[PDB]
Amino acid sequence: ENPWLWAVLVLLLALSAFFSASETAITTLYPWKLKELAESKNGPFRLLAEDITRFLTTILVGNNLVNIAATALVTELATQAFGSAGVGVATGAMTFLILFFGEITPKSLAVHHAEAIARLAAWPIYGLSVLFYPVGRFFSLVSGGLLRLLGLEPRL
Amino acid sequence: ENPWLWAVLVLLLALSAFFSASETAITTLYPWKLKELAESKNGPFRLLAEDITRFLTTILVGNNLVNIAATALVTELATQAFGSAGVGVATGAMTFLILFFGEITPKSLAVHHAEAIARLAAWPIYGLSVLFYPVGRFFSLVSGGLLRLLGLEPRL
Ligand SMILES: [Mg+2]
Ligand SMILES: [Mg+2]
Ligand SMILES: [Zn+2]
Ligand SMILES: [Zn+2]
Repeated sequence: ENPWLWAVLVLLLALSAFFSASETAITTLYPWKLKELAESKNGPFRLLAEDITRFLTTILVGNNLVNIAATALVTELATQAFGSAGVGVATGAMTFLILFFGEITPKSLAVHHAEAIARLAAWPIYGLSVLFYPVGRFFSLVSGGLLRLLGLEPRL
Repeated sequence: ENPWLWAVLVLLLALSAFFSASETAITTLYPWKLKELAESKNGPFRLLAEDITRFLTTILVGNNLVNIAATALVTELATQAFGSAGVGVATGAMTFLILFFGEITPKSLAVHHAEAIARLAAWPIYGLSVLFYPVGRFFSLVSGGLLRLLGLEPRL
């Protein structure tokens, strides 16, 4: 159990909180108060209002990525220490940690500070969007492709 | 690599889809069309409309649980086969699988079939709620407790 590897794990759960908090802060501000902060400057709120799907998508991708990442880390420690019971341990320990620290706490926190979080997250997320939004947008276009071939969605 | 252990993994990703689909189908129906299906009978729609937080909470808990669970499984195979590179492999492989099969496909699917999914999921989720909703509701009350002690939320 190296020291960095706990720090990495904490960085990751922080990132999950960052993503779940920013998701909440963006959507509670949307649309009216987002538009109102957008016509005033400056300046992240204009970027959030104008392309909001770009933002929520990156988040979905960034939130699952670091959630899965962090779980996969912890499982490697759980299984190196405890064998096949580590899967049990890690599922429990992580289900607690993503829920409480990467979801329920940040989301709770965001509704009380939507403007400051949104302002602080929009550029970092906009950066991670250079790569994540095409990935997410690709996934979805194939997803809905796969669906319509399968007749589970109106033909086109 | 046992055969059951792939089946378990698939069951889990199905469950994640079940949860992300039901989450979408419930909230796109809410509130007006949910109320309209609720005053007509019978009968899950009445249960969904009346205590909706009970439902979305179980889902949040059930979706993270099986997401983390399935990732922790796959990591154990990734690391038994590939050593410390398995964490890399599993994060990649799973981030693809939860996103595409446990999220982007089901959510896409649900908006086109909200009434049938909602009707079919409300009792199963209501069952899983006997246990998950107190857990989630506990998490949150401590969460907001922890927040107010820390002065990040209006005192009380
Ligand atoms: Mg999160
Ligand atoms: Mg899911
Ligand atoms: Zn104005
Ligand atoms: Zn009516």
